[PDB]
Amino acid sequence: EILINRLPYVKISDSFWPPYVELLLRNGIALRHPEDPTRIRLEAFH
Amino acid sequence: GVLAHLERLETQ
Amino acid sequence: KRKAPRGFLKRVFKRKKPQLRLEKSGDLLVHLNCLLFVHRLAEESRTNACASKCRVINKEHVLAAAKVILKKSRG
Amino acid sequence: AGLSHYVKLFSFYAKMPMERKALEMVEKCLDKYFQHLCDDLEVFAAHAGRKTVKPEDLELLMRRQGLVTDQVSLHVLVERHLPLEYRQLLIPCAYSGNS
Amino acid sequence: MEIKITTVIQHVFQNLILGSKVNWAEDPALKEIVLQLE
Amino acid sequence: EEDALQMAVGYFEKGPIKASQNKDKTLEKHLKTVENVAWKNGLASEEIDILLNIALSGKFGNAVNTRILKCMIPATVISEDSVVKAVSWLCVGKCSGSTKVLFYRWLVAMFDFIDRKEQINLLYGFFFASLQDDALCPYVCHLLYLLTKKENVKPFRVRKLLDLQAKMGMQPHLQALLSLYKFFAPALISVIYFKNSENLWKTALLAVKQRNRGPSVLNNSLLLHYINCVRDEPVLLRFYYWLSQTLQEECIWYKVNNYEHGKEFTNFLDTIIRAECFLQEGFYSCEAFLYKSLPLWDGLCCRSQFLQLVSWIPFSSFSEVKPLLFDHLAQLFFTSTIYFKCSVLQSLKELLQNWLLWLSMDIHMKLGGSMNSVSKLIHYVGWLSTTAMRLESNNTFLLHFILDFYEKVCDIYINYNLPLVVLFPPGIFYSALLSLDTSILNQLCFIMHRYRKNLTAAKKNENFSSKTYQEFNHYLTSMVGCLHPSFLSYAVSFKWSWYLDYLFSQGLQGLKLFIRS
Repeated sequence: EILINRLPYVKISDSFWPPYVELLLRNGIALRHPEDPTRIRLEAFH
Repeated sequence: GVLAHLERLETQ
Repeated sequence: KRKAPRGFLKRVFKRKKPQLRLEKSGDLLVHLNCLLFVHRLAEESRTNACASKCRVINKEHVLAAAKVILKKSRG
Repeated sequence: AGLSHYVKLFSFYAKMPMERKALEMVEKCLDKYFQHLCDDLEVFAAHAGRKTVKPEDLELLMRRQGLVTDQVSLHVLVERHLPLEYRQLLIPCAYSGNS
Repeated sequence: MEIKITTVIQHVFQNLILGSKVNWAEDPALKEIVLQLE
Repeated sequence: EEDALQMAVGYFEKGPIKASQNKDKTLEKHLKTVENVAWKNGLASEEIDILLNIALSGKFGNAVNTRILKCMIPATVISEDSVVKAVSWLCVGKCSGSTKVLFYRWLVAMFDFIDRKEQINLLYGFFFASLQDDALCPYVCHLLYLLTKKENVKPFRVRKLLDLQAKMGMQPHLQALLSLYKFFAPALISVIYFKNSENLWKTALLAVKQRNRGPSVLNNSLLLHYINCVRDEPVLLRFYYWLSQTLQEECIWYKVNNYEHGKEFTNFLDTIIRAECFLQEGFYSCEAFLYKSLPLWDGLCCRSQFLQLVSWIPFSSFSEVKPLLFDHLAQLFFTSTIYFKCSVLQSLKELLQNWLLWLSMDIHMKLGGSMNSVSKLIHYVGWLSTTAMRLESNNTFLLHFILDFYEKVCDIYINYNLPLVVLFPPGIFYSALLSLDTSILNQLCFIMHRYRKNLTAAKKNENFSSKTYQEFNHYLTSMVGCLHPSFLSYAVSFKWSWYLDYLFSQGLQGLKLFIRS
């Protein structure tokens, strides 16, 4: 959330505990980078 | 109206 | 199309090879494999169509697609 | 059936009209795809020494097909193509009860 | 620049008390925090 | 007993079906016969939709066997939706996807009966994030098509719908939802339609309807009132330019069909005509199209519409509108048949009222040179209507419409507060005085009686007096001595007062108003 607030598309650089990073991905909280899918963005709810 | 009617006594 | 047949892939995996123990959702992995294989088929067949500049995919493009992708998708 | 499902999905995957005569040959392509796969899962599961075919038994196979990489792992590949109620079975979510 | 955070944390409550083991509305705290007023 | 029976079903859920001494389908089927009469009270619908669907017994047949008929008798309440969103929790129990399909079909089918739809709309994202799974998309799409408000169209939802459209098919449900999101804030652009599938439920849902029964601006009438009230510059010009380019393009459309395009143009000119009759001022493209298309005009090409457009022509001067338009409503008036002739003095009859209205409040909102305009219009019609009297050898039909015009010239002072008593030109006055029917004779008599009334009213408040009173006393002494051929027809069909009574009684009301005066 800090990273999206100022923009980022990385925002975790593949943060750990993979059950968690994919948690906020299925519910639509965060989005995978469409090209390099090791970096995450928070879906831009702005 | 009597204009739409007057267009159908021109025919009829 | 938004589906993936649970029954069909399991029936195929049992008909073709009678001795396996494909896991609870392993057939879902098989569906993903075939989905991506047919993705590769569609895209490289589009490339084949642009190779001869044919605006409709035909037999002569699919047979060329097979010997590349099907061989590539072999493990 | 399922081959008819994939040829219809081919229509929405090729984004372009084809011929039915193309579809029964892509049917033989899927039949040979399984004729390579189900004995590729056979030999890969035998390589792991396990009778059953665990999900990592197929992750290695898809590494062989060049679709799993260090950039594109197994689970990310599930995001892009499988529907939600299906990837709920495959990639572990979290409820303190990860699937 | 703050409501734009309040429309971000809000929509990760509509997506965290949804995807988890939520037991969302059978609880009197979240019921006023979920159904978050726009 | 249903509340007792449903709590027994809950007990049937706190324990297994096997451990029960009686079948569930027996007691739940007694409840089902009750549903065939009355299925679930608001509290009953709430609870039986809550516990039967969260995790408990609720078999994907049994929970569905109820869910087919688990709707509401009075209305569905918020607490129904609340913890069934905790059935939408969609987890270890999840009320698995088939019952989810019937559940979202439940909401789609009964979206109309909720006391506070805003509460569910406030729950928009909880169902929007349920769009990603494949099995509920054809039904969740319908639900959000029913739930969508502007506060729920955040750009991330727009991008999620676009991602769903790209990943999945072009499915018409996604297209319908996209149509709504385009109807709201257009962060997306795209160009089936509430075709429901709850028709099978609409056996029960039609019973529910019966149960509730027993137990750019022309085609917008609600918005036409706005433009009626704003005589503003950038809106009467935003609208003028549309009317000019619709009455030009779609009238050039005549030059390629002239037969089938002659029915939408007629039906569009009818909408223009109605909009002007409501808004009550002539659209400034209605005249501007008329001056442009009157010289080119024929007699009968949209005559009924063109000669109602002439009625709504912004009073100009009758010195700047006469050469431009009235010199052509005489170029066709004197060359066309009676059936176009009567359609002009009627057209100009309505034009006279639509000019006199706008002159009455020109007295209300505080003349002479405006006076000269209606007076000259009436004289030019009075010139038009003496030579049209001559073209058709004193045809009674045409002079009937002439008097219908003059039926609105007698009452200028009484009706419109305008001092414009303009008498007959004699070429009509005596031509109807010595006419041959009474439905035109009593017509003239009514007009001149209203002329007596209007002149007497003008004498109270105050050229008119000298020559107008001279001409009306001319039309009086000549006629009052003359008051005869159609009266002779009556007399043949027929003691002077009894003759009168035979008259009078038989419809001669203009004669009544004169004779009493």
